[PDB]
Amino acid sequence: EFLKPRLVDIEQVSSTHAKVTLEPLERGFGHTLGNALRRILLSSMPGCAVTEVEIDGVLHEYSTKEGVQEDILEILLNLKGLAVRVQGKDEVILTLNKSGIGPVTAADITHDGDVEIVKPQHVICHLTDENASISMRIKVQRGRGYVPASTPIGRLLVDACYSPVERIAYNVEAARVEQRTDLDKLVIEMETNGTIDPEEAIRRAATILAEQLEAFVDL
Amino acid sequence: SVTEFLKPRLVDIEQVSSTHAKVTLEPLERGFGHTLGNALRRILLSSMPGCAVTEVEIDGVLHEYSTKEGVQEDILEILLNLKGLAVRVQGKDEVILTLNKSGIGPVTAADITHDGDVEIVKPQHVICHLTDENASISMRIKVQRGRGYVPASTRRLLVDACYSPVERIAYNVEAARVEQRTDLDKLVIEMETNGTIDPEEAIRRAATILAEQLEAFV
Amino acid sequence: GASVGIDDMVIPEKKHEIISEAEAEVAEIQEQFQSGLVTAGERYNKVID
Amino acid sequence: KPLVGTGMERAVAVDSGVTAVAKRGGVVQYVDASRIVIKVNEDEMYPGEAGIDIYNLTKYTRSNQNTCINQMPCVSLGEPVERGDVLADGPSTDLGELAL
Amino acid sequence: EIKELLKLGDLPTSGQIRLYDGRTGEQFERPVTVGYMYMLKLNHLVDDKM
Amino acid sequence: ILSPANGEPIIVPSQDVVLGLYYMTRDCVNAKGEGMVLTGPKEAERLYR
Repeated sequence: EFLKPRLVDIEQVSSTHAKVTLEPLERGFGHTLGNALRRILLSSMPGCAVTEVEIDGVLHEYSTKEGVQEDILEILLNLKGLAVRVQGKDEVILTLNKSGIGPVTAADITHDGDVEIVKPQHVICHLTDENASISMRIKVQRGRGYVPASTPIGRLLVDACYSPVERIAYNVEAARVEQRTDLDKLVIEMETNGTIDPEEAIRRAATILAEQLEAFVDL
Repeated sequence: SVTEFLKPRLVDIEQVSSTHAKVTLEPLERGFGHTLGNALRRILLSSMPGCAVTEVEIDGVLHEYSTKEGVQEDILEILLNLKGLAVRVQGKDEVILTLNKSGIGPVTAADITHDGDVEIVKPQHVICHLTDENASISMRIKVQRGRGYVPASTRRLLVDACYSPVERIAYNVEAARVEQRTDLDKLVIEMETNGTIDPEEAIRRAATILAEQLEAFV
Repeated sequence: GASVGIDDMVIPEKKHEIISEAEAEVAEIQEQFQSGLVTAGERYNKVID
Repeated sequence: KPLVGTGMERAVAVDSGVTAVAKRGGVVQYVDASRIVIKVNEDEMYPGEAGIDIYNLTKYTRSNQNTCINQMPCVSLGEPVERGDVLADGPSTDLGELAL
Repeated sequence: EIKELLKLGDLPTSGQIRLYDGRTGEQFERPVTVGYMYMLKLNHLVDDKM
Repeated sequence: ILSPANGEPIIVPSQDVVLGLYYMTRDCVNAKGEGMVLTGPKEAERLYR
């Protein structure tokens, strides 16, 4: 005599924030289900992040470049927060060629159709000289979790973060006009970087929870 | 790698008694010992189908706070002894049982008549004590099939119902070590029941109860 | 969830009037010392008490 | 930067020799991570052999306590600056304050 | 003045808000003091002392 | 576990343990679930959790 929850509302107010609503939920199941979904969402979710940056002329990260206002370390910290989404590939190499006075954004990347930049307003660096030019090779691979670089000369390694979500907040409230009174409603408000679908994240979290609970089912 | 997680391969059970068990799973991912320990703890403590005594009817007792002749203790101790009486009831919704005894001696659970398809898991469990030879006790208990715990203040002597077949559950997360990875967990489940079902069967029932709620997604 | 705050350390409502009576007693002792009835050491001891 | 400060952080950041304080005011001509070129206005220019100011920033090097001291620029192209304003933020310095 | 600055925003005047547990998920029984403190890292690291 | 100087124990609990055991073993005149008969400590732990 248990009612299974369904996806009755997937609200998308912005590209980063979204709302997921689970209407049929009994008393007591909503809190533990929201807590388990929040733990799986904040624990392990697959994503794509920058791992290796190779710039022509730059030898190590503790140096500068003639014409760039920022240092190499500031360029790597700006490239660490680059939100990117790969459709069906594991590893891809991005190319960024820019010359002249002007800010260098994510829209100046000569990329193919399999990869997509979700935020072209991300400023990488600034060029202050007309004779200055940059040509970097951004290596992006798919992972899970937080893998630092501590685990060629011009090759620079950065700490990759495969965490597409940033903040998960759920809320349990009383149900609707449905005649059974003790039903509860779970509303999950997630904050991502725009590279993950919310419904696909909920399906993956429930699949991870079911594949972890299968050992308790078998016993 | 990107979608593969570690499964618990070292499962050992330590049977302390017939109702006390100690289940240990090893290994698990970093943080998976609490999202699986707390989720099974909230289900087994609040959502478990079972049967318990709900109402009792005694002709000599008309109030909740009164005294009775021929008995050793008061009525609240009789209600507390009736709270701990675990009864196994078949597919019927509810039945009415009566208890009659005349004479001295402890009134155990075996003195209740077998009218119906119900079972008593502990016939040696006592209910009340009689001291006078010319005294008698006549109660009409009423069991019902419910789920979880409902107090008497939420709802004729009011008796608290314990539909959950468990009595105490407390998980503990330890550290597990692999030759490659270190940040892992070790879930230790310690659970006791009242003698109605197997604790392993209770863990399996909680696992299938949590598994039925996710079939719309998986 | 025990925590310290600025509302946990309460101020007594009778502190200001006790400070007022103490300052009035110090002013009375100083006025008695200015007339020449008590010495400086007895004045200091009465102020301390 | 500290959200709860005092106001003496700018005195520590200016009076110490960790920042690049502009000697003469003017307009910033060339901004770079290693050098800052300042075009001095005609009000403070010398009457003979008028020129510009060049500030070579102290990059990653070793201090006495085996730590890294580094100066990062804080000005932009074509920004008017005055005499006494900072041009580069040294170690534990955020826009002319003390950021420990 | 800190009370007026807290009334300028959407924050309570007492400075104490209720928090939920991350491991279990239940609310704490008492509100805790949540805010921002300027922290510092001293030159006493553990890799230079082991 | 006993000091050889005077015989007093040295395994006395510190501030967090005595704070937790002081907060747990207290009472107020009106709370949720006051005035109900319990059959044991396991029912108390079940009602608390």
